[PDB]
Amino acid sequence: ANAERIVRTLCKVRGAALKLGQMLSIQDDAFINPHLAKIFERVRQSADFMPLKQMMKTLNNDLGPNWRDKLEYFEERPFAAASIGQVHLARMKGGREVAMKIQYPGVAQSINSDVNNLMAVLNMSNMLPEGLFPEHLIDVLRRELALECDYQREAACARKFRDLLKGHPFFYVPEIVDELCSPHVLTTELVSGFPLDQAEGLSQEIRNEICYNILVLCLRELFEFHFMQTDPNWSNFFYDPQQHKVALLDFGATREYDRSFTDLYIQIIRAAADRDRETVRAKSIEMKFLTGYEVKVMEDAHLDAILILGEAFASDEPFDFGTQSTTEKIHNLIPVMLRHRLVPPPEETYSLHRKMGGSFLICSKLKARFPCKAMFEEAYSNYCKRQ
Repeated sequence: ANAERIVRTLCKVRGAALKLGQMLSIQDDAFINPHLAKIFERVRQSADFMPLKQMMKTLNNDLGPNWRDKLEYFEERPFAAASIGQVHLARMKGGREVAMKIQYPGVAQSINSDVNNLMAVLNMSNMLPEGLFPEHLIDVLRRELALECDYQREAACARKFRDLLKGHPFFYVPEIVDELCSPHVLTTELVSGFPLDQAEGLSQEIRNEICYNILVLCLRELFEFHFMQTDPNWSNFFYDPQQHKVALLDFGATREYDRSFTDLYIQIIRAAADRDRETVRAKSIEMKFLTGYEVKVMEDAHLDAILILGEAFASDEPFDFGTQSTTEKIHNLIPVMLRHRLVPPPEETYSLHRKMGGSFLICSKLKARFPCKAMFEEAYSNYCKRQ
């Protein structure tokens, strides 16, 4: 199918498209259709082409006439995309550099029809990964897209993560600039660097270190903070090669999980690291990752992927995230819950199912290789003590 035609149609529903991209890990790795990955890159960069006066509508509606009055400089071309918004560089009256993430107008009101239209385009493209059927994507995307609209809550999540990561040697969260925040605008101090989804050209040793730190953060989110971002937006993680630090800009749809969920989940990962397939299966059915009735090949998609996670966490040798077989297994975990079930599971169960795999997949994209047993034993030990 013709790429720029698809790009043009996806741009009309860019919020829905990019959010779905985050949820499905649509990226240039060993598994995704390369034409599809390139199309999604084009949609991201096409924030450049989105109407001027749409931005100023949102700024008008949210902090009225006079906002410009706060600024020495407002860059009219965004420097990044963030699904239902785009991020602009500004300089406040005073010189302070900021990053203003501005929502497209009326996204909350066009969610159902936008998700509808997105699935039409993706269905006709014939580029969707195997096992993903549009009708099974609709509901989960509509719900997650509505959550992304809540920039007041995203600001609150950013504040909490900044507190959690205070003093961290690698990660940092820029300060929220309250005077430039509203329901539809989220402003932080500026960050600089490689977006991580563009970091493939860095040295092996630097990619290894970035990704080791990313997977550790994932484990801490799951088992220490109990506060986690489901589908992160790696294009809004910024590596500064000068400081050797990664800035975290996007906290959309961050979730708290109770002890009951996290208890059972860590038992599943422990079982996988102990190479206990039957216990992974049983506890997966308890969790409702599986209903227990899946056809054998789909059951196996789930079990083979979780056991690959366990393989990494059980090995004192470096794990090679970038192999095509590992990349494929982790992607093929995603369709397991995306089917019509007799009993719809809790929304948060869907999100938890995708979380660890998403982190493995940015490691795959960046062709990282590093040992994982120590991070898991640390995380597990730490969790068990508080038990």
